[PDB]
Amino acid sequence: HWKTRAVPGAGTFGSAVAGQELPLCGVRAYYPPNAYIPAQVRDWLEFAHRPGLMAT
Amino acid sequence: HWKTRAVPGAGTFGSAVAGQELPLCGVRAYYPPNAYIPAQVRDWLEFAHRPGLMATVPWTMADEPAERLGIFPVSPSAIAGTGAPISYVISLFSQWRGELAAHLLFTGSAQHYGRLVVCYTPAAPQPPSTMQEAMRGTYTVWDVNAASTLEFTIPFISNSYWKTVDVNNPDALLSTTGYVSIWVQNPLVGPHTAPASALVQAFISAGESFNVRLMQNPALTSQ
Amino acid sequence: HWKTRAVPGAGTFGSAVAGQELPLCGVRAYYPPNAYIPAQVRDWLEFAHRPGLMATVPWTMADEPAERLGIFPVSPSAIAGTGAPISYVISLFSQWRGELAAHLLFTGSAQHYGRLVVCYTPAAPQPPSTMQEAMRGTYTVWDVNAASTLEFTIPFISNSYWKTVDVNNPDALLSTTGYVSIWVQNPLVGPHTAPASALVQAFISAGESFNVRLMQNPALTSQ
Amino acid sequence: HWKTRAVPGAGTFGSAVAGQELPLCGVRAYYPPNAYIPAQVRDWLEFAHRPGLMAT
Amino acid sequence: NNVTTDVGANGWAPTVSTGLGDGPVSASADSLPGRSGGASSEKTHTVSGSRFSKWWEPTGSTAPSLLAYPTATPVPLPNPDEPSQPGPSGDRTWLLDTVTWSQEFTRGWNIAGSNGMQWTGLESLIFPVSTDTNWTSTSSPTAYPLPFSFVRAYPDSSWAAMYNTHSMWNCGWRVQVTVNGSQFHAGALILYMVPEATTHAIQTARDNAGFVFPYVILNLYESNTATIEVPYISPTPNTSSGLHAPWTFYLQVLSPLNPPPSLPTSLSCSIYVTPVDSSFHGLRYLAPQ
Amino acid sequence: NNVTTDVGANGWAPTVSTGLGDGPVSASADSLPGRSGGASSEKTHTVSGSRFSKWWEPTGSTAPSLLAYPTATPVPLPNPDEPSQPGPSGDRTWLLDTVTWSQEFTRGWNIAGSNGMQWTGLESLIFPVSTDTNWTSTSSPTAYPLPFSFVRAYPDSSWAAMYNTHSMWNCGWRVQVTVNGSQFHAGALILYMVPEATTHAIQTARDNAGFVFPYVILNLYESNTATIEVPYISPTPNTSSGLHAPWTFYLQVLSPLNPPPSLPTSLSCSIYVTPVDSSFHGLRYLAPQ
Amino acid sequence: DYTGNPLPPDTKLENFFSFYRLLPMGGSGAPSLSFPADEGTIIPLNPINWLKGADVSGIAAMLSCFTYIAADLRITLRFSNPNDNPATMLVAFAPPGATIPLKPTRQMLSNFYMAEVPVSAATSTMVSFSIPYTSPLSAIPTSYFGWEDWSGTNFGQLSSGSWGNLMLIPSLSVDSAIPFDFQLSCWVAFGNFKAWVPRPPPPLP
Amino acid sequence: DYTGNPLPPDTKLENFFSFYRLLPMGGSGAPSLSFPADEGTIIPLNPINWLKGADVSGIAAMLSCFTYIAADLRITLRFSNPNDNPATMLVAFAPPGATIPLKPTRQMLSNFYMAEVPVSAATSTMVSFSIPYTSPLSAIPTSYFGWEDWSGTNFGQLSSGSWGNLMLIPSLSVDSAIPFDFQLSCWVAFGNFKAWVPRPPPPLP
Repeated sequence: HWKTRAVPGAGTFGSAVAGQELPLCGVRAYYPPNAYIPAQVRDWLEFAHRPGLMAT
Repeated sequence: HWKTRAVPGAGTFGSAVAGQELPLCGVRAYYPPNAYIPAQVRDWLEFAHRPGLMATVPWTMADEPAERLGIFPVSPSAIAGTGAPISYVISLFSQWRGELAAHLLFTGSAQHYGRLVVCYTPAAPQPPSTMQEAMRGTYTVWDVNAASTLEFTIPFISNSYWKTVDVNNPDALLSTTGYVSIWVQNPLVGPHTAPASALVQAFISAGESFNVRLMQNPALTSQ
Repeated sequence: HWKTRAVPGAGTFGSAVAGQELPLCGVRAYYPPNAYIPAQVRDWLEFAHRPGLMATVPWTMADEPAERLGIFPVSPSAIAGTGAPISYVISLFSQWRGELAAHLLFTGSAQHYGRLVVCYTPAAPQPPSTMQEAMRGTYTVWDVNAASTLEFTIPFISNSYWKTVDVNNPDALLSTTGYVSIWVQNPLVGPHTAPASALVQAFISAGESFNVRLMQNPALTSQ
Repeated sequence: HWKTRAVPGAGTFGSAVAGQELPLCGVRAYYPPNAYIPAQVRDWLEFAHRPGLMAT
Repeated sequence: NNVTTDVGANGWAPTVSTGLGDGPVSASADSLPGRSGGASSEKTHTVSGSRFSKWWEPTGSTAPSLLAYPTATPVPLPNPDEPSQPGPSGDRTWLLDTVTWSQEFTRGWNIAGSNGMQWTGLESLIFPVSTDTNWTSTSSPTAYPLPFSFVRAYPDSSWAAMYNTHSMWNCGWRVQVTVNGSQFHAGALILYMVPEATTHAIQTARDNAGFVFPYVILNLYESNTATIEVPYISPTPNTSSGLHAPWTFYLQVLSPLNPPPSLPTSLSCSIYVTPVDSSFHGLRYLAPQ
Repeated sequence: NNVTTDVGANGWAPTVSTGLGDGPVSASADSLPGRSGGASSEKTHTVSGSRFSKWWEPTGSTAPSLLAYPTATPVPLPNPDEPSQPGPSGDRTWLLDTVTWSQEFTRGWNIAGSNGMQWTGLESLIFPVSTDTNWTSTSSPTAYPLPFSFVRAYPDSSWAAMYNTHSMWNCGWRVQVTVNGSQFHAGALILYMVPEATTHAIQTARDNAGFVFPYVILNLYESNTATIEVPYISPTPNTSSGLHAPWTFYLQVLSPLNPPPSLPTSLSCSIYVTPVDSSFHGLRYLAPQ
Repeated sequence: DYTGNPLPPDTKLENFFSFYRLLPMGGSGAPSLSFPADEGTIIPLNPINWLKGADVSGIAAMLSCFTYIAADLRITLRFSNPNDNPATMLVAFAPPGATIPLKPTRQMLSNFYMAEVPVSAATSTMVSFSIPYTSPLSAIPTSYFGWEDWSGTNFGQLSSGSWGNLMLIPSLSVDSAIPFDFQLSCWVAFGNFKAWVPRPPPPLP
Repeated sequence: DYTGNPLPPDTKLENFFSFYRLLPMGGSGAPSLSFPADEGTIIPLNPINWLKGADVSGIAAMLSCFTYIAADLRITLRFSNPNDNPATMLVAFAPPGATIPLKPTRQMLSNFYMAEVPVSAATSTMVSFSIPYTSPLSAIPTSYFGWEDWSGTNFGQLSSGSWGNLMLIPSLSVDSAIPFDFQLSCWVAFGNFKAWVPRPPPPLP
């Protein structure tokens, strides 16, 4: 067996921490084709590039 | 699954232990450019290399030969409480070694003449009482009218490799290296209507072999 | 994350278990040079190789032939309580083996003459009662007027590979190897006005094949 | 530090499970020579091959 | 060893930051394009060498006279505008102030004249700093905050002209003081350049450890003048005008003036100031200090 | 195997000391430059072969007669000063003391004369050791502490001259004793050299296990003299003068003197002392022991 | 070669400041801070706020030897729980320059990078955090001669010149009749510690 | 070749002293030491202090067979808690030669290399520590014939000749009406054990 020791902060949930999730679905899922949908956004700055009225 | 077993000391916080922190910030940060800022320090010994006044020793024309003007032991009772930058670095740590650079700046007049002998005597049960007894150690007879400052090296004539910085036991074998003292060799002389006194500013800083290790609680609880 | 499961014995402290310690000192230490110190010991058997007095056996001119001067069993009841350095190393451990080197130093006069037969008999239910019965084992007739000390080897004529160091059961098959005894072969003689007695100092130390293993609580609770 | 999670059955003792023991003897032992002892058995079927009376 | 902690070391790609184990997170150097500024003396500012698709698009003193710190390396600036430089009309040695040095002054006595300001760190500075109550006090002034004291001394200089017209500036500073005493005079002054002068920093500059700061000593035994120069410092590459004093000058007494008998009990001092390599960014309307 | 513990083994770089797992920390050998000293006999001291940037800069006895331990290797010294050596005037065989050995003395009886000191470990030593109350006692003296007894016996020797003038010293020691008995005499003495003599150490030297310490036996059966020599020992490379006794000599009785009838009931003994390869560091004023 | 004698560490600011030291709590430089279980507390990660505040040996006193500093903050919090029931602490990281909410709620703190620490009953629980250098300034100043805002209301402060603010909210599953207060203790360490423009050490006795 | 029979270990001082043994507590060589929960205690890591102190089998008795020793200390502490509430122990390492504070406080002990051990209720908790050879001497002497200081006040002692001192401070989240005392038990082991100048073994019955 390995020997171990817990550092301070055991059982703590972090929004920025990865690898906390356990599988709640057993089988490998396959999403239906979605390449027909246009206007795919990937960045918040693209919203900022769109025009927006500020003062009349 | 792996099998495991906890060793004694679970959930213990250590100042010297690494890998305890968990990320409290998700994104990768980028610090703004800081290469325009000069005077970047990286070591505590650089503070010790900077000059630091320790004693303002006066010197008058009335002072006769073999007159003591100052004396201090080279122990954590003195070297750690001078007020110089080096004294602060010494008090942070528990052990020190290497040479100490003393600088006696003569702030008198350009018309004054005389000599002050600076003596360094290694460790002994009793400090030197007279000038000639102090001149039996490593000394330098300094003529004040030459260059402004005297470059007196305090050699590390020590019993062990390291000296302890313990203010409670300064006179220990593994703590003090000896005494450094200033005596009047030739009386201060100068023309009439010249100042009858002349101050000598004593600076102390770290030599090129000066080191310190084993950090301790600063401030100290002293006395 | 890894999956884990604790085996029986969590949080248990073991003297023989490694990797339990956590760092209570942050910085890397450098020990001062220590190559100037001589007599560096690395093994417990080196203590056993040093001489150690076990019995001060007297010998007078009045002692007749076939007179017993001393006898001791080669068992943890005796070999572990002689006061010699080897006896301390034996008591630390539970098993021993190999040869034992005995040294009988004749501290008499240079005018004395005579013989003392040193006998080693292997294990038996009863010790030897007479000189001739003891001389049926491994013996050496030692003439005292030659070299000062006699080099008597106690051979490891043993039943098993190791002998147990148990003071509660010294006469066991797996504990004792036998008896070693000193008898007067030829009576002590010398000129008139010479000393009527002569002391023989019996030393004991480890042979070149002597070993010990399996550490036990020292001191012992004996008796 | 590693992240971990205990599966059901923590602290359970198994006769068929390996790697449960911790060292209760520090030094490396050396057993005395035993090649002089004959009739070394290694299998339970060797007992079964020996004769055995069943009915008179 | 490599102490028992973990300074970095760092990681990447999934080494020191994965879903199985973690060490302490570290920030990387931001590689930016822009005009090279920040570090004075070595300005030489020039051009440098969107990256995402859209959804709608297809020993010491008074030995020599050198800079207290060595000049650092330039950095790319965040602003794109080209700076305005006063040149020789601005970067020059100005007579900052003339002050008296009497023998009554003791160890650690800060000396300043009419153009100086009383600043021990405890004074309540009424905004803006140009308010007269800041410069006129019941006691004698002590410091020379740069550029506040320099701009007040010469409000019509080309340096102050751009200073009141640009939001940010960048330059080094050189201070020199001339004190003429005869060969029969004795005493020593210290020329301190204190960065970000505050209550604790100014009082430690009076004390024994003050020689950690940039310093030169004006010892009457050998010298009649002493010069000291410092490069630019700040938390930002360019300092905000009228709202930040990176450097402050302090002329304090180490050894009290010891004049010969039957002579005056005070000597006159002349303090000079020199801005080194000046650039000004962000031109707009006139807003004085 | 490799026992079940972990002696070291050690680690580095991030092997046995990382942010994922730890073993026991170990100290490394300090590689120092300096003058080669510490180990006596092999002195031959000579020169050896800042490293950070600043912010402001750009069987046994009485068989033969050999050393009780073999001489060890030299080490670099922390102090830079060149040592002062007494030479043949210092390193020589001195008559330490003359003492009587009577038959009344039993097993483990420590013998010492006028120059010796009563030291069983229980005596309250008044500082400094040169105080007369330490050497004069109600009972007979027992030990010869080195160099305390040697310096007291000859206070005017060149060895003692430097000893009272230097803060630290370094040398080995050789002790010899001559006891002449006729062929009709019997008895045995043991010449012990006890390191760091304290209450428990001195009493165990009287007992059976004392032969772990350096020893030679002076058996009247064959010998009239016995010599023993020991190299230098200490927790530091150089021993502090007047405040530390590394070695102490003990001449005790193994077999009580057994003289022939009608002859004297005691024999005279002459104890000699020899400092081997002496060096003295740190010259200053005269401070005796 | 070197030889070497590789000058021992402990002299290097990268190594010296990697170790943890007790952070003085804002106000008087107290070793602990007491906050009620009803609202919680907000502890700023600002050097200037830590060196109110000329101490003696306090880590603040060591940081006051440098004008500007830039490092990756390591912080360990300790929540002392007085009552007999277990609790849970919600620690969220407000970046330097972010708007700090007036009433810290569970929903709003969840949008920041937060952590949910289980606190044990009748004892203190410890947890360690790592925050990189997120300040918009090039280097965080320990001392500042000027005003934070153009109006000149706050003198000698830079709220953005910090590692940010840590917002705390206690949570209880059981209902207690008497409102109790938590005790907070902080330790701080620094990774990749860089310092500029040295300052004189603080005085002592 | 060897053959070999590779002489069993247990004879080697590097192996023999790697195992843990119960350290005698300073004073009478007691197996345990009792200290109040109000101030704590300071346990010196000094051989001479351990061998006050001629014992029988005590690890001290084994160390008294050598004049000088040099090794990396391994120490395991046990804190026996009598009362019904959990606690936390603050163990800090004072290096050999360091000034030991008169009143041990949480703030001052945090500047040394410290550890914060959670202690369970109504039972003892164990924790193991590793300290390298930090003594300024070349080798730590078990016996010493001389004076520690030039004044000659302390005979037969060298405070620096040790692995240092361990400073303990108990901490409680709950308030107890009756002041109670902790019981302390120590185990010690040695890494890279080196010994010089052998000494005779201690006597027995």
